[PDB]
Amino acid sequence: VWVVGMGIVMSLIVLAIVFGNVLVITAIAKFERLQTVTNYFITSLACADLVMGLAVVPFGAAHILTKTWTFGNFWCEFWTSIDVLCVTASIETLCVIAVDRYFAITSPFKYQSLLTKNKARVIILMVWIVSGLTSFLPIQMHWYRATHQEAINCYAEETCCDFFTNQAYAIASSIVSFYVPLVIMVFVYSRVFQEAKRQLQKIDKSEGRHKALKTLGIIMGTFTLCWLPFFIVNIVHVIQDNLIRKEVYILLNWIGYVNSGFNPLIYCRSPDFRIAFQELL
Ligand SMILES: CN[C@@H]1CCc2c(ccc(O)c2O)[C@H]1O
Repeated sequence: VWVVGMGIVMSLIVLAIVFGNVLVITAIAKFERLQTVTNYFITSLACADLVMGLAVVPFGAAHILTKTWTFGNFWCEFWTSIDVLCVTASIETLCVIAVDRYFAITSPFKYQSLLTKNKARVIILMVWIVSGLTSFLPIQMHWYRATHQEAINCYAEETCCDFFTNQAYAIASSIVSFYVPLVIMVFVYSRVFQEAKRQLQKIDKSEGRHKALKTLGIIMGTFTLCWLPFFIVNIVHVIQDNLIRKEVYILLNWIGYVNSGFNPLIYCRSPDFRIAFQELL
């Protein structure tokens, strides 16, 4: 009396994510005015979110709704690697989108030298290859297996499929994928806010007859609320045993996946993007 209802909501999530991603990608592709050296990162983020929505959510929904995996043992390592790759790529793309804006605000005269047409391609290939180095390599070669008697059968059994990681690969992946982008964002956005406050003070002193707080607050809060608890609990259950159950872990993992849907709404707000979206329909 409850399986039917949840499926509708999860399918709506899938539809919203895919619709937003496709709309952003086609808006960037069709119109020449939107092409900019700082818009390639948006394209990469949209592609990563679309890959997440197309190859991550449906399999998880099928696994959750149905009793058993009902697929081969080979596909589980592919699915987990795809999830890890997509999450890491999204996080690092967000970090780059923060870094280039910090460079633009801090030093405007030399902003042209730092970012060029070829630089975006190089940085995107580098960031994606770093994301893929930690996804396929340590999973496809079975470097993350655990020594516990529990889940040894799960590795052996083709029907069972759930995440069980060693002590290293959990903390190492968390450090690589979450904490460094968070620190970089915090520092650069604090500096940007300081510069904006100084400029506002100067103009208010010049003209003898806020607003950035809302933007910075939403930008930081969406990401933090979406991705903070999952990595904390990921660290803790490996640090100590019997700390959590599995249902809470799965629920936090699923609620972390909704971030990719909100990013197109959060990021594209310029009048040019609105005019383009109007021109689509
Ligand atoms: C079960 N899904 C995976 C499992 C572990 C993991 C995820 C995301 C980023 C990481 O760095 C991870 O180690 C999750 O999306």
